[PDB]
Amino acid sequence: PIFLNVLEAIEPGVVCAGHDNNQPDSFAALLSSLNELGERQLVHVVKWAKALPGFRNLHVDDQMAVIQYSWMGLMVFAMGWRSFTNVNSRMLYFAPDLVFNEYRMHKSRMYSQCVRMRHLSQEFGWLQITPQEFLCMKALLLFSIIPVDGLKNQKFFDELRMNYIKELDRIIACKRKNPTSCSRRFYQLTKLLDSVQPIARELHQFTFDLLIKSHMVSVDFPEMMAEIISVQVPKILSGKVKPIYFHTQ
Ligand SMILES: Cc1ccc(OCCn2c(SCCC(=O)O)nc3ccccc32)cc1
Ligand SMILES: C[C@]12CC[C@H]3[C@@H](CCC4=CC(=O)CC[C@@]43C)[C@@H]1CC[C@@H]2O
Repeated sequence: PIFLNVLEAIEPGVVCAGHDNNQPDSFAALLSSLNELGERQLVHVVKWAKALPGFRNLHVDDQMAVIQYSWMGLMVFAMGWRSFTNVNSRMLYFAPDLVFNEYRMHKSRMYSQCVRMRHLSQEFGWLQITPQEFLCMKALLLFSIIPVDGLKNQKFFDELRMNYIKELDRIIACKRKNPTSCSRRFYQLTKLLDSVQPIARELHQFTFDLLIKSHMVSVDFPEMMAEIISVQVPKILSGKVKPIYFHTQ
């Protein structure tokens, strides 16, 4: 279990949003805080990603690019896990200082997106996902969205991604005998992983739209979130970068 040792070792800790819970739950303040949270989580994603097995093998610009495309899905997925483990998915556990109850979901003007995240969160319970399955799935999300005309070194990305797939299939297989079980489970998890993309994409639209009208609406975007949402997000919205699904939509 060397591969799991590593995933378990490099797993980031609690990251706080910095939200002043004394302030009244407004849109402006809810969204600026989610944005600061994003920026803070980004630092930890960079650090986690570079320590993943095989990751520095990728061309250096490709390293930056896969992080910059996939962050939304990584963070959304980890947030659902957190939500599942700390609050049985009843609310959205963005951070220990930024838990969204129903009121906050309405106030953030994202209610239907949060509903979709809460569903994603509950799949962890419905499927009885293990911490091992979770870590390997999250690692595979790093490798699940790319430009349609390839990366700088695509051949290396393809072998790497294949190895992560092999690893998740292992994590399922150290466990079971009579083999419809292992087939159903791999099916279940590839389906779950696919389900992160449409949600990620809603949040891409929303944050983009938000950044456009941000000065009109008193929502702050920190430097890195501003740059990524203006330079890389639109490549996704314009279909120059697309998720890699397991099953056709
Ligand atoms: C099917 C297969 C292929 C190679 C292999 O070797 C182990 C190396 N390895 C890598 S390097 C990925 C390719 C690249 O950087 O261009 N990443 C791994 C992740 C998990 C386990 C081994 C990994 C093993 C099997
Ligand atoms: C992108 C965004 C800020 C960062 C948020 C994102 C919602 C999903 C999310 C979950 C996290 O746990 C980290 C912060 C992020 C990544 C937010 C939706 C709109 C807002 O602008």
